[PDB]
Amino acid sequence: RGRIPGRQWIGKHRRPRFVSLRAKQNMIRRLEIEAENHYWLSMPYMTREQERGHAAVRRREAFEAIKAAATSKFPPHRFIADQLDHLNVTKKWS
Amino acid sequence: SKAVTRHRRVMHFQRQKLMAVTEYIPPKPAIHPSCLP
Amino acid sequence: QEERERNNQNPWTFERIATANMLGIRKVLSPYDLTHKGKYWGKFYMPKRV
Amino acid sequence: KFTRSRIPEKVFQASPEDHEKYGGDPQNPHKLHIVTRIKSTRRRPYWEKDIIKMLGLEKAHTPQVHKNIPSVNAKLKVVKHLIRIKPLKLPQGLPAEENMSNTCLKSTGELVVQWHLKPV
Amino acid sequence: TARGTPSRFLASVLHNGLGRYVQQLQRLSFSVSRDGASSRGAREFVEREVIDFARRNPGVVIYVNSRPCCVPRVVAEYLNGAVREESIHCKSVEEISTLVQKLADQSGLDVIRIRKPFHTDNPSIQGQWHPFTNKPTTFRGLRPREVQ
Amino acid sequence: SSFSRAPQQWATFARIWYLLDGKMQPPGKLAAMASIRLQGLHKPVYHALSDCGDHVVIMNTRHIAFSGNKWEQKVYSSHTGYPGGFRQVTAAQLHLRDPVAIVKLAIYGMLPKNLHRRTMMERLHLFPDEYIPEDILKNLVEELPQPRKIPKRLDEYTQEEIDAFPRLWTPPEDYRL
Amino acid sequence: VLADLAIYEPKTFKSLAALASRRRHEGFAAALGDGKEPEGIFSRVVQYH
Amino acid sequence: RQWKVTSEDLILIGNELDLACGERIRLEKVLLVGADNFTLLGKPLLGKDLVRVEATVIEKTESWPRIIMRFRKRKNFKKKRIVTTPQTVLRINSIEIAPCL
Amino acid sequence: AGGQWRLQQGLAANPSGYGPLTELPDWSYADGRPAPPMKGQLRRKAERETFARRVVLLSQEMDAGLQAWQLRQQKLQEEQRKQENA
Amino acid sequence: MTGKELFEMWKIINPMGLLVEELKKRNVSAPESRLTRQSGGTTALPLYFVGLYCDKKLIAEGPGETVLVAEEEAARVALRKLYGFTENRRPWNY
RNA sequence: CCGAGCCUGGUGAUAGCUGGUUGUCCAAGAUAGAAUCUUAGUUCAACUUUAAAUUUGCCCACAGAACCCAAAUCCCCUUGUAAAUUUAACUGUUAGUCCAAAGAGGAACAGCUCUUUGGACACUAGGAAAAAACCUUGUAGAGAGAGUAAAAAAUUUAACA
Ligand SMILES: [Mg+2]
Ligand SMILES: [Mg+2]
Ligand SMILES: [Mg+2]
Ligand SMILES: [Mg+2]
Ligand SMILES: [Mg+2]
Ligand SMILES: [Mg+2]
Ligand SMILES: [Mg+2]
Ligand SMILES: [Mg+2]
Ligand SMILES: [Mg+2]
Ligand SMILES: [Mg+2]
Ligand SMILES: [Mg+2]
Ligand SMILES: [Zn+2]
Repeated sequence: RGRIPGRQWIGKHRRPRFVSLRAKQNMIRRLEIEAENHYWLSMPYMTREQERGHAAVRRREAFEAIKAAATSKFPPHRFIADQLDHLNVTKKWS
Repeated sequence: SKAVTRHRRVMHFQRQKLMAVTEYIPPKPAIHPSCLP
Repeated sequence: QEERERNNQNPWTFERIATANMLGIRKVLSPYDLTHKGKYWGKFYMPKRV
Repeated sequence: KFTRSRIPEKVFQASPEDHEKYGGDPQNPHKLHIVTRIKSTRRRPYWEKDIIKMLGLEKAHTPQVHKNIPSVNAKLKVVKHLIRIKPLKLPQGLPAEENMSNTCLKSTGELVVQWHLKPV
Repeated sequence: TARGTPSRFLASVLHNGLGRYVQQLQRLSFSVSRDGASSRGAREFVEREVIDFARRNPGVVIYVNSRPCCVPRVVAEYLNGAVREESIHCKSVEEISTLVQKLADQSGLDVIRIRKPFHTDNPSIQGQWHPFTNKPTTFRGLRPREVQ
Repeated sequence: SSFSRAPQQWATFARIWYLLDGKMQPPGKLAAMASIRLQGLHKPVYHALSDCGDHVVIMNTRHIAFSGNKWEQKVYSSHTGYPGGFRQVTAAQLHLRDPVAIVKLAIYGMLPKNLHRRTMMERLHLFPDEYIPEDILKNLVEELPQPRKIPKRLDEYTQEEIDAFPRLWTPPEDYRL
Repeated sequence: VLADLAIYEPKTFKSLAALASRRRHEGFAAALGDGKEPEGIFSRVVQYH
Repeated sequence: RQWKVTSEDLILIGNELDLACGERIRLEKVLLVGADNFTLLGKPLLGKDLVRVEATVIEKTESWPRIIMRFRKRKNFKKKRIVTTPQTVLRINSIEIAPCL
Repeated sequence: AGGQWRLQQGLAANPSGYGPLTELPDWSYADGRPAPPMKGQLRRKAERETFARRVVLLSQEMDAGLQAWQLRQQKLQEEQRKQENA
Repeated sequence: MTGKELFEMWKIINPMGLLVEELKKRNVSAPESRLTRQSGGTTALPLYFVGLYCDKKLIAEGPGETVLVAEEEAARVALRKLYGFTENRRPWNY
């Protein structure tokens, strides 16, 4: 006795969830810190025209750095030392 | 299901929390307006 | 009804939080809510809702 | 259906009571936002999560600095609900080259240029 | 696995820390081969490092047999009589050095689960809790509902 | 400390005989305190493996009182095991037939549902009246207080309290009472 | 360590509980009057820099 | 992580200290110190000059092999690995207090 | 616990965040010698240094952009002066 | 020696008698034993606390299964604190 | 053991169908559709993968995008960021479930069916009772350290001159 049809949380009839002062407090907290965010997002410092073309140089140079990092691609160098170090497996005392 | 239904369509839990937060809190004085005034 | 929605002590209102999308509730909600703030749910009507 | 949520500009118009409450002077406004991610970028749309990732807030509870300009304001207005904001406050002026190492943040948005690590 | 493997309480041998500390690694015994590519690291180790190791640690004694071995071994005998064997087969000189050093630093007793990371012979001061610590007494020591 | 090992261990893990008078108290609160004191949670040396429980005694279980209409609304239900053996009895008839059953069932529900529940319930002791056998009113320690304080009746309110309490209104003389 | 002291050093734990209770009473006095009063003696805090 | 210690007692640390065996060490951070009849609480920690906690290092030892397996059913997801973290064993030699207070 | 109180007082919500309980050295030689820094404190100092450097860079870029705007506007004024002079 | 307590290393008999002799030598009254607290006197696990009081002055108190074990253990405690071998004593310096 | 015998051989018949598919460790990775005697499949596309060449790629700011009879979208220099396009080579997925929203069908029935925008699942973890799809939360270890996230339903009801 006391069951509900089908799955518990979906369909035309489901288990009725209810709210608690716990969750209400939590979400009022979220939205009041969101209102503080609204306030601090207001009152900007500069305008579009003031902030238009100041960081273009930095963006450009960073992008050329990325370009150089991508272009600088080769196999690594090969060395006679790395080749002949393998002979040292048959080392033995006289 | 559909939006418009004969029955009251059970809503999302966040929506129900929102509706539980938003109500008409009537402005009441600290003193009842009959006994004192 | 209008003096109630003017005198409500609750600082938070459906219309405010929905127009602002303060918690991503635009997911759960409809576009119609933005006019049918709280009073309506499908066809029904909650006059006590504000 | 669910799409981008355009916000009216009237929301971003601080009132006098909001000014005297939050302590933010509109004249001589702050320059830098300390931003911190609170909620999970999961269960959120792809544009929200990629905005978070481009701002550099993939890591939670790690304050990250941005400017106060409209081009950034747009992004963190799209992702308000995932973050908390504060302005940057410093009494000791910008950190000089000698005090690059002895810097420290505070929960109050303050950034102290010198950190003696010893009480009064 | 903990329930499969045995356990022990944390403890030091013969109370080594209080008085003069002693390097509790008594003896080492290397078994290396003249030939064998596996023993090349061990051979270079006994060539160059082991001298410095002995100069640094006099309390320990080292033996080297230098006989044919397909796998070079290192044995460590401790004060308790604990034997600790390791195979240095195909091992680098730096890794051999780290192994020998961690053996010198290790104590002569098994590595198994430790129930608790501490050990206090005198754990209690002010007297440990008993039921009658934090409750008062009665006039003439009278039980509840007692006339005389 | 300066106590020997075995005696100190004994004194630490010893059992204690608590006593309670259930004269007009709620079986719920009584059972909560009894359950914690039977687990041994009140002992800072508690661990489920170490049976640090304590013996507890209740008296005047007959003269207990619910909060609300529990006496008739509450139902204790049990199935004998046979068809039609589903029996339901109000707290009223259940108390009239056995005044201890209410408190013991409340404590049995309060306790954890492990195999130590039965042992702790055995260590528990209950008495309908203020009468106790010699041994188990002798080997006691102390009586912990009650959960609720009972209010006074007009039979108990002394005269000076009534005089201190001010009269609130003046009746008209022309009225019957 | 709180539990360890509750077991093996009950007197120190009683001292700590007494301190906590005194701080509660100071906080209650503050709830009555927030400012306009001398701050509590133990409620006072140490600031580092 | 916190501990409560006395003299002639051992302590285990689940990391390396870079201190050879047998060396001594002065521990600074103390949240309190207590005797039979009194204690000294910090705000948060005590003064340097008041206390002096000295310990000796006795052993560096590799932990027993701790196994880490991840398995998921009906997905052919199985992966094991073994970890051995170092430990440093210390013994608290002496605890003393200064008259300054 | 007490995170809100610590924040109201200005301290970290989690005491492990910053302060003398974590930033100070955990051990030193009995001879009185200073111990080597721990990796945690080292990386914290490094990231704080990068943080301050970034703050300085951002502020300098903002100031330079504002000054460039002001210069462009006063040049606009000067060139209108030139226009009506011609 | 630091690990083992003293009565583990030094066996004795009639500790109460040795205590009485010591106190007589120290010129104080012969103390009397009195159970301070008790629990489960009737059940199989009796517990008693016996304190030794001289001239209405307590030197030591000890727990015990029975009154005899409690009083002998209390005499042991008194001997410990008299001879200065309490577990809470100054450890051996170096 | 005859809708047409048994044996051998072709024959390792063929099977878009079912089952099965052997040591360890790491990383990236579920994704629009068209055609098909085609819908239990395959080919192309899309997504995904590897190595290389190059530079623009993503969010986007004013302006800009129809007469007929809404939420948003396209384009987009800035800005914050670091990805993107192309070249060489295959594979696999191409039988999809729930929630919210705009709708169509049906009974304004379905855990129903069909398109679109988004999220989750098909990957670990905490809660809601156990629970796929709901709410918090992601990048991986040891701790006998700590601060937090979502997280527990409230209701009692009718006198009358
Ligand atoms: Mg079901
Ligand atoms: Mg629908
Ligand atoms: Mg046939
Ligand atoms: Mg991977
Ligand atoms: Mg066609
Ligand atoms: Mg097919
Ligand atoms: Mg563009
Ligand atoms: Mg369906
Ligand atoms: Mg379906
Ligand atoms: Mg599949
Ligand atoms: Mg992590
Ligand atoms: Zn009134």
